[PDB]
Amino acid sequence: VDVYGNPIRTQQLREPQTSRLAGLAKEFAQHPAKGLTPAKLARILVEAEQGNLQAQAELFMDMEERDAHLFAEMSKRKRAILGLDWAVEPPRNASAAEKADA
Amino acid sequence: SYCTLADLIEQYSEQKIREVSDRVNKPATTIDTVIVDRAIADADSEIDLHLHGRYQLPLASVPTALKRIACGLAYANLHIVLKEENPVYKTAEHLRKLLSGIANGKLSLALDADGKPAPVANTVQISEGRNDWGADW
Repeated sequence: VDVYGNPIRTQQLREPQTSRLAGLAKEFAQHPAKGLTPAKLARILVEAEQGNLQAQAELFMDMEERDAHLFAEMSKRKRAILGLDWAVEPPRNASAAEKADA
Repeated sequence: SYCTLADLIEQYSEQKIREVSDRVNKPATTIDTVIVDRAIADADSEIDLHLHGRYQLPLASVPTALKRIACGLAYANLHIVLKEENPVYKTAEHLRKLLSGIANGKLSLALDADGKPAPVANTVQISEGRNDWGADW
């Protein structure tokens, strides 16, 4: 089972979960950043806190697209991580089987 | 036609119009419609001169104050010889003063019957206006 302990059934791995929700794939972003005012942004944040993440996510996408400075800073921060070398290491004082699995 | 023969009669009695409109028969017997029509036309022309800069000249309706002014001016015009001290001359000068006040934006043109007159589009004019970057882009 997963690390969270939820029972895992291999039958559902054959199809993506979102495959049965074809309506999502056809959605187009509504661009809430156009004509934005402080009251509207505060409303967006408040409604996002209550579980309406759609408007907040669209606003964040627009914000990252429309600002060159924030764009460059975020790109620098992410490319800093992208350039790091990585490796897989077994558990502490691991055995031969764990070493082979790693 | 801000006024008619009936208006002139109803304002100045019929006997006076009969006196001042008939130039051929002494004593006067009949009102000559041509002279009254021309006097009304001249009064309308003067009012148009005074009002062209603030309203459309071919008015579809006549304000009542305009009717009074036109009748007074027509009666004044009907006199072949008019003195400075003649009371009708004083009334005509008073009406001309009202017309000048209306022209100079000191007095307004009132209702015709129930709706306002048609102010001309003088003050309306302004440049096209360039305000890009403020169209919610």
